[PDB]
Amino acid sequence: QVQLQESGPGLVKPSEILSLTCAVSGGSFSSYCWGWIRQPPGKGLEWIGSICGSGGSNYLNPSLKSRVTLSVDTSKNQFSLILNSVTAADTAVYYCAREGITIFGVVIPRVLDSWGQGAVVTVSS
Amino acid sequence: QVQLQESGPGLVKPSEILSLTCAVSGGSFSSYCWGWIRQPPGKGLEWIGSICGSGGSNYLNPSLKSRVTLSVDTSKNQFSLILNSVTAADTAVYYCAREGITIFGVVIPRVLDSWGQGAVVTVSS
Amino acid sequence: QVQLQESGPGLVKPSEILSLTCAVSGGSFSSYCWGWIRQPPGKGLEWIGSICGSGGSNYLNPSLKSRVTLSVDTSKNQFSLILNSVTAADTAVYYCAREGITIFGVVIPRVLDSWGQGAVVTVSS
Amino acid sequence: AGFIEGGWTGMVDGWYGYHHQNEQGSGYAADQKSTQNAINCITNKVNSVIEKMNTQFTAVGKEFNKLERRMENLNKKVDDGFIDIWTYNAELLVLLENERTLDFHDSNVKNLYEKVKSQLKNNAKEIGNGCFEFYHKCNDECMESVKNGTYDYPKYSEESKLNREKI
Amino acid sequence: AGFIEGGWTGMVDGWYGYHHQNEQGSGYAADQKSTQNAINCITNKVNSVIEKMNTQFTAVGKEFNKLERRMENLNKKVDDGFIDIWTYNAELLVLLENERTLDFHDSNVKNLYEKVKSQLKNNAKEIGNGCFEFYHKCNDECMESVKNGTYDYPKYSEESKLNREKI
Amino acid sequence: AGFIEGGWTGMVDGWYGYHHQNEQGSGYAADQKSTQNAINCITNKVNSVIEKMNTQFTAVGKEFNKLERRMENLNKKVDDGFIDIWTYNAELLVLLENERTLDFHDSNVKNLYEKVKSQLKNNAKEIGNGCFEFYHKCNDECMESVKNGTYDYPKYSEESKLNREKI
Amino acid sequence: DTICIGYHANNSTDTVDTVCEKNVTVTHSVNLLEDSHNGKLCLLKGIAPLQLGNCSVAGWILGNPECELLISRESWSYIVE
Amino acid sequence: DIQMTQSPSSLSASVGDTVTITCRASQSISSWLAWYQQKPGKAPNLLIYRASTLQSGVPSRFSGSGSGTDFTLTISSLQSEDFATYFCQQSTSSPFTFGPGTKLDIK
Amino acid sequence: DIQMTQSPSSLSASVGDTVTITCRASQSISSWLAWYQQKPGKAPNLLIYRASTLQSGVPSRFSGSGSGTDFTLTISSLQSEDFATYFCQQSTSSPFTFGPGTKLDIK
Amino acid sequence: DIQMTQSPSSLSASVGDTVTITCRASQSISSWLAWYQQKPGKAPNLLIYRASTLQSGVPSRFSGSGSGTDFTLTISSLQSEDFATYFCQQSTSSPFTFGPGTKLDIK
Amino acid sequence: CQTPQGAINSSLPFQNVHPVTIGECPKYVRSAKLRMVTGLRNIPS
Ligand SMILES: *[C@@H]1O[C@H](CO)[C@@H](O[C@@H]2O[C@H](CO)[C@@H](O)[C@H](O)[C@H]2NC(C)=O)[C@H](O)[C@H]1NC(C)=O
Ligand SMILES: *[C@@H]1O[C@H](CO)[C@@H](O)[C@H](O)[C@H]1NC(C)=O
Ligand SMILES: *[C@@H]1O[C@H](CO)[C@@H](O)[C@H](O)[C@H]1NC(C)=O
Ligand SMILES: *[C@@H]1O[C@H](CO)[C@@H](O)[C@H](O)[C@H]1NC(C)=O
Ligand SMILES: *[C@@H]1O[C@H](CO)[C@@H](O)[C@H](O)[C@H]1NC(C)=O
Ligand SMILES: *[C@@H]1O[C@H](CO)[C@@H](O)[C@H](O)[C@H]1NC(C)=O
Ligand SMILES: *[C@@H]1O[C@H](CO)[C@@H](O)[C@H](O)[C@H]1NC(C)=O
Ligand SMILES: *[C@@H]1O[C@H](CO)[C@@H](O)[C@H](O)[C@H]1NC(C)=O
Repeated sequence: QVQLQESGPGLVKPSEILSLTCAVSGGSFSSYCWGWIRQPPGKGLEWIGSICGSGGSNYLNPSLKSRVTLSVDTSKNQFSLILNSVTAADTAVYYCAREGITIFGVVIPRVLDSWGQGAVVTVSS
Repeated sequence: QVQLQESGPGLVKPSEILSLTCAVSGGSFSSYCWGWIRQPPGKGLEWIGSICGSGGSNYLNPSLKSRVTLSVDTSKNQFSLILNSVTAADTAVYYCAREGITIFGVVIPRVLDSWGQGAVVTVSS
Repeated sequence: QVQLQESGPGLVKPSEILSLTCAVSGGSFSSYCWGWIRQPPGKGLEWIGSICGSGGSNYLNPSLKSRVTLSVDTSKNQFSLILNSVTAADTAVYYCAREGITIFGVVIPRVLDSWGQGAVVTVSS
Repeated sequence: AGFIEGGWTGMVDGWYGYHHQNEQGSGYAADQKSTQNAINCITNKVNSVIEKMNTQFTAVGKEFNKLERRMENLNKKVDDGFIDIWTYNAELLVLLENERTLDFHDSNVKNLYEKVKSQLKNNAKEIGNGCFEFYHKCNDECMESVKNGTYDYPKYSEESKLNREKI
Repeated sequence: AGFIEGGWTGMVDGWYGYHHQNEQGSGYAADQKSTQNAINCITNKVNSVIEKMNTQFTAVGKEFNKLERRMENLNKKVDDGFIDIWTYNAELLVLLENERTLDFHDSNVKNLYEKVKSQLKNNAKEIGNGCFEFYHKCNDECMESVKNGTYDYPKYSEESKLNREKI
Repeated sequence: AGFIEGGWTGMVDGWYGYHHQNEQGSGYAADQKSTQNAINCITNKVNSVIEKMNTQFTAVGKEFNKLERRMENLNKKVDDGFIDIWTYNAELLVLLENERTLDFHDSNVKNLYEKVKSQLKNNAKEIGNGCFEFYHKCNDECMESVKNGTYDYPKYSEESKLNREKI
Repeated sequence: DTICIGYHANNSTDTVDTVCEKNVTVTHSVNLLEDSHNGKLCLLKGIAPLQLGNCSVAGWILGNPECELLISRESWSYIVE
Repeated sequence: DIQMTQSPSSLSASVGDTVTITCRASQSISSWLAWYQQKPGKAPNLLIYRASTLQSGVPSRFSGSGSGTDFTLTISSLQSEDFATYFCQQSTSSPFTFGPGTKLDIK
Repeated sequence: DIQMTQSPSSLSASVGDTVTITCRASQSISSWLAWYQQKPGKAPNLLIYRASTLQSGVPSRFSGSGSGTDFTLTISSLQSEDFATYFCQQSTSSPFTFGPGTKLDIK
Repeated sequence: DIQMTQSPSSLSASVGDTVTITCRASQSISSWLAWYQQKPGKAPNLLIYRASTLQSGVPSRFSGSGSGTDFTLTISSLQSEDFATYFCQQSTSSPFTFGPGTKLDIK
Repeated sequence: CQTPQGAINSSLPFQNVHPVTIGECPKYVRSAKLRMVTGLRNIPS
């Protein structure tokens, strides 16, 4: 069983760097990609980016590509997301989760089976 | 089964436009090719050219390619031949005929079944 | 079964043409390659070069490529070795053998079955 | 039109053909060498599956009394196994053959593509859709020779070279 | 590395993928379209072999006494016949399919390689290890356009030509 | 002397080989690696067709009196079914395997041609008959390096360019 | 200087049947059909079979005086008749 | 960017009923979708992958079907735990656009 | 160009007698040939297409055989309505030349 | 190019014993190998070709097997004529070098 | 393998000498010719 835990500041003023850490218990950064999901209140789910293997694969959503940077940090068993120039439109509830469905030896892309509890991040002055 | 009727002047002096038509009843210009076969008296049948599909699909007899011209009109349901620089050697019985034989969904090339009743024209002064 | 007979000079001075002629009885130069094998006194075998067909396919050892030239003539029915700039290390028991073995219509490369009885030659003063 | 984008309804004459585009006329044409070989050949495959099949005078219907039940079960086992092997083998055979037939067709298309490209190595550019725009000017005779396969490179090489220089 | 050299283990996203090297960043990638199409196919192929097998309630073991020796011989012969035909056809079927599936994977790899070469044309030099090296400086947009198939040749033709003149 | 023209008869050393023409010498040669792969492959295929078959001690001939007509009919039916299935399976299998053998051999020829063409992309003029005529003059070590797979472009690039300029 | 690509051919006229073709002449082939027979009855699994000369199974097992000499055999793979 | 449309916006059903929920794709996706249900304030879980297969740990009342542009999910019998919002997702290309969601109410 | 020859030029036979008419082509036309009979003063009609198949609406007394360069058409039972000239045709190349023709007379 | 090694260098055995000789190769030679025995002062003869098959005219007591970098030759009953030296040869590429040789002797 | 007409070798998987076989025998077929190609197309130069 894989359990995802996420820690965050919970408040960040606009145009201030945003750092998020998600640590995994009971699993390793081997043969399983790791993705990031966010949702604003009262809206749908969005996909930010994905880090697979051990930093081997880095895929970012094209729209947010410029401001998003994703580090693997396998040694500490925690994958992190770094955000800059965050505005009031970027308030959401940040989810870290694992892509594990595998058929015929290959993993199914971005179809997430195990999810974290969720961390709330709001942007305000 | 389709009946083919051809109309020709039957007499022509040398060296002008020689035009003959052929009308089709009970059929259309859809997926069935059409051809003209001519037979000089005392000699064999001769293939002068063909028309297929609604339009285009033009390949002619290389010996007589320059002088001949073929065309169709779908509204009048007819197909006609245009011949110029006629000589006494061009005196023949003109047959307008259709090849409808198809195997595996493709028409058999230059193997014709339904023929016209005959159009004979004489070249004299 | 083919019979192989080889004729050699039996004695050779340093640095001149060394030529031996190997004759075969009961066989022809058709669909079978022919090669030369020499062994130094008390050392292992090695392959000098091979001819196949009738002068069509010529294979030489990379170390002895400039030194050995193989010539055939089916009418006299012998194959011969021509060696120039002979040295003291060339003292060997020359064997001529037939590439008689085949699988699925190909002649296996360099797998020999029937050899000659051997012709001794020494390089000395 | 490119073969990747769509098929051609116009070429009723043959499976494979070259659409011809020129100033004096625009239309369609058929490549007969390849099409005739394929049609005669596909016939052999269909004939092989239906001709090899041999049948003999057999009576599969058997009637057994209540005290011959052991024999009856044997007949049910025999004909059930026969029809099951015949179904599985035939269904797999038809499926495998269909995939190969479609592929054989794709291989023929690729072979004709490579043949016309080896005929027209650099006198015309490749748009990638399956058409060759001529740099030089070619009438019906030379383009028919391309269909004939008797097209000659050095005659139109200088015009193609000067058209490269212009562009 | 290269596909003739071996297979990468870093890419887990899909069976086939790209490795882009650039000044701003380098990483692995996957071509989802090709990998996804392949999975549905083999899923059908594996499913077809397993599903087509149909069964009806069947009793195989039959018992006969001494007075029915011919029958027990007949039952043994027919059961041996069914199991022999079943094992032979199946063993050949798995062997032929295994060869096809492995060949289909490589044929796909060869088809993919050419698509990149055609899009790039002469702008790059083929190292021959399965890697294309760009003469012109190419940013992340033109690598992802190579992935997209929307790479435009005349945009970078001048820089590539100047780099050909330098080299 | 090309593969599209026909097949050579002088060489018997391998199924696949090269013919070299030089001032120093002229003769045939054979690709041991390519042929060895193919011979092994064909051997494995034939062995699998014959070996996977395993026969058991069975008795075919049966005797029945006039009273047991149904048993005789059943034995005739099962024997006819077995021989019909075996004939159909064997004939379709051998036809398909012959076509695979010819296709695999043609594919080997095309692979060898594309390999030597990729090695000699522009150093040698391509006749189109299966012959690569070198622009640059080079001795036997050059051609065996082409056989070795270690041919290099920059060593003979300038002489080849000068020979293109001459022609 | 020319490099040529070619394939091996020989004098063999073996004919093979290929789906989509017929009577293809090839350089070598293997025969999976054994239409040849020794023409002599032989031991099966290394056991000499019982020989019945002008005799039946019934005459052999009932002890026909003409069939008496054939009973002395102890083991047999099959029976000829 | 592929377009995801989910219909209806909302629906009310009781215990033991049968409901069919549909997500629609503007671009044709063969047999590759994902269906998640999300409790209010909780993380979404995975129900159906490949639009025809059932995830382990998920009850057998959930069924997925469809091909091409139109796909459906059918509930055999509504249970109290299944009343939460459902989401449809496509997985063929980037950016992987996610569904708008549909809420089910107790009637 | 495909050269066409038919032999014999003229043949006469009685009714009810079998007869084989041979047409021959210099080049290889594979199995694609055709057969036309022509009543005097009337348009010809098709007998056999592909050298081995019978056209619908045509009696079964006509049978065609052969391959390669040589080809034969055989009549099982000759009747009065078969008294006509016969043509042989190549369909693999342009011009698709027809045959010279062979006459048939009461004997 | 493909270096050849043999092990054991020297072995002694009596009549009727079982002896395994393992020639080893630097790089994979697949299944291609030739085994030769050389009487002192006589012509060597072929024993095993392709590492698994017997050449005709050789007694069936000899057996060879193996694949990859390692191969073995197994003799069941070793008579007086089999006491000569043995050789291992590779046949995949030039130069076609031979093994150093393994000598057999009584006790 | 043994048939009333004569003995048949058991190396090859198929035979057509006789339908009635005794012992470990190849499967009987009605095919006149059963050959598999192990080479290429033979064409003269
Ligand atoms: C088994 O039957 C054969 C067939 O009749 C016998 O062969 C004949 O024997 C008689 C008596 O010596 C001869 O006159 C005939 O010429 C034989 N005919 C042939 C075709 O050989 C044979 O002798 C019988 N054997 C025994 C042991 O009864
Ligand atoms: C195919 O269908 C279209 C639309 O009904 C029609 O216009 C066309 O004529 C048809 N073609 C043939 C060959 O039936
Ligand atoms: C077309 O090719 C044939 C090949 O035999 C040749 O004889 C003929 O002259 C060519 N015709 C044209 C149009 O070039
Ligand atoms: C990728 O290709 C598609 C279709 O050709 C196009 O709509 C899209 O804009 C392309 N993406 C980029 C970044 O150019
Ligand atoms: C042939 O190639 C091998 C490996 O690439 C190399 O070691 C060898 O030196 C080459 N031979 C020549 C003559 O270049
Ligand atoms: C093949 O025939 C030619 C005809 O001259 C002959 O020289 C050659 O020896 C023959 N080869 C074989 C293997 O029979
Ligand atoms: C194949 O060749 C053989 C021998 O010449 C012949 O008997 C047989 O009829 C041929 N088969 C066909 C289909 O022509
Ligand atoms: C086949 O069996 C017969 C039995 O007499 C024997 O003579 C022959 O040598 C055998 N052939 C093979 C191929 O083993």
